[PDB]
Amino acid sequence: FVNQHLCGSHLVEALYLVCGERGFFYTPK
Amino acid sequence: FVNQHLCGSHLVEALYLVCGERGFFYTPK
Amino acid sequence: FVNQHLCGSHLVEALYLVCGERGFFYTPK
Amino acid sequence: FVNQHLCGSHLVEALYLVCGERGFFYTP
Amino acid sequence: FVNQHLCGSHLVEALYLVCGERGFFYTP
Amino acid sequence: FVNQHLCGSHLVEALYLVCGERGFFYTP
Amino acid sequence: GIVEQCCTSICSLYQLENYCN
Amino acid sequence: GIVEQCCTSICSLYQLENYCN
Amino acid sequence: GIVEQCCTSICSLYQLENYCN
Amino acid sequence: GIVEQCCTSICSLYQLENYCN
Amino acid sequence: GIVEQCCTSICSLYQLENYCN
Amino acid sequence: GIVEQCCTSICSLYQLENYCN
Ligand SMILES: *C(=O)CC[C@H](NC(=O)CCCCCCCCCCCCCCC(=O)O)C(=O)O
Ligand SMILES: *C(=O)CC[C@H](NC(=O)CCCCCCCCCCCCCCC(=O)O)C(=O)O
Ligand SMILES: Oc1cccc(O)c1
Ligand SMILES: Oc1cccc(O)c1
Ligand SMILES: Oc1cccc(O)c1
Ligand SMILES: Oc1cccc(O)c1
Ligand SMILES: Oc1cccc(O)c1
Ligand SMILES: Oc1cccc(O)c1
Ligand code: NA
Ligand code: NA
Ligand SMILES: [Zn+2]
Ligand SMILES: [Zn+2]
Repeated sequence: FVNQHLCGSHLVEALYLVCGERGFFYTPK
Repeated sequence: FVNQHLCGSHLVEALYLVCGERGFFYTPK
Repeated sequence: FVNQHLCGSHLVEALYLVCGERGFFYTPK
Repeated sequence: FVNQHLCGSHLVEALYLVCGERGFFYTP
Repeated sequence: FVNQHLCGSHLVEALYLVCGERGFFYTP
Repeated sequence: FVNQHLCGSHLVEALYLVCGERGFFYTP
Repeated sequence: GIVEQCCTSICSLYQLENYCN
Repeated sequence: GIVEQCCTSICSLYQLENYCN
Repeated sequence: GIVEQCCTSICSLYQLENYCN
Repeated sequence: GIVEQCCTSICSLYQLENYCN
Repeated sequence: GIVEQCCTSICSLYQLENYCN
Repeated sequence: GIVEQCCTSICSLYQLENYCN
């Protein structure tokens, strides 16, 4: 599970930048 | 403001960690 | 000062995200 | 695999710190 | 092998958040 | 103060990169 | 919302739970 | 979900934007 | 330079794309 | 140490707290 | 304190290395 | 390049100076 955990960390930071003031939900999964 | 943009990146990281399998919503308003 | 320094770290993360496999040149000049 | 994409993010952060005065050129 | 190095980066950031003003030693 | 809190996250990551195998103490 | 609540004064990890699903 | 898609192969910014509100 | 520009006012990912190789 | 433990399996918040002062 | 010294002014990697073990 | 050189094995900060301008 560690690899997936680390990938998810990167993913939510990218989604933060893409979505901006719209925000987003992160829902594992 | 840029400060809030920078704050949000750190907030998302913290929510990812705190919320675990539940996930989270990032709603900056 | 320190503000700028830490903001710049986020800025290069955003450049990395948008540029992907293309990469980018970064200068503060 | 996505491994190299994720590694690049770490590379740029380190380059930002190492190459303070003049920046860096990231070419994967 | 880079994955321990990269994982360690994530781990210290998590420790920073969890330990707060208590601090921590990081010791591989 | 949030500015200090956020600065500390970056300090611990820079220490991780600089201190390498030696590790570090983070003491606010 | 989380920016108003947490971008001036530090939100503890316990307070941040308010924004979990 | 997003982890399965985007940890299998790289998601473009367009692909990520599908997960925004 | 770019840090002054983008640390004074927010730069979008669209704006940053023109700095890619 | 913390790397052998927490880079082989995900350490929870509580498990990480084991390593605080 | 590292926070006082390095959030009030930019610390070089050489200055940060002082805080290593 | 940097990915072949530094995403397989750990590059030290000295090694990373190869990619400064
Ligand atoms: C939206 O546009 C913001 C508008 C604003 N509404 C609020 O600020 C209310 C937000 C909902 C949560 C309020 C719950 C109040 C209970 C306070 C609990 C304090 C306990 C301390 C521990 C902790 O911080 O969790 C508006 O326009 O009205
Ligand atoms: C949580 O996502 C549950 C989802 C789960 N499985 C999947 O979504 C599919 C498997 C994910 C592939 C993970 C590969 C990630 C590679 C990460 C690189 C590891 C090293 C990273 C080092 C670094 O930080 O850069 C399901 O049950 O569907
Ligand atoms: O109040 C905050 C703001 C950003 C990150 C965090 O952990 C707490
Ligand atoms: O597919 C992914 C995974 C993580 C970050 C990202 O920008 C894309
Ligand atoms: O304007 C900026 C500054 C820093 C990061 C970013 O995504 C945008
Ligand atoms: O086990 C781990 C490794 C890295 C970050 C984390 O939150 C937990
Ligand atoms: O002065 C600082 C503060 C935070 C990170 C860093 O590399 C330098
Ligand atoms: O070899 C690497 C890869 C990524 C970051 C780093 O500091 C070193
Ligand atoms: Na981010
Ligand atoms: Na509001
Ligand atoms: Zn990573
Ligand atoms: Zn930051």
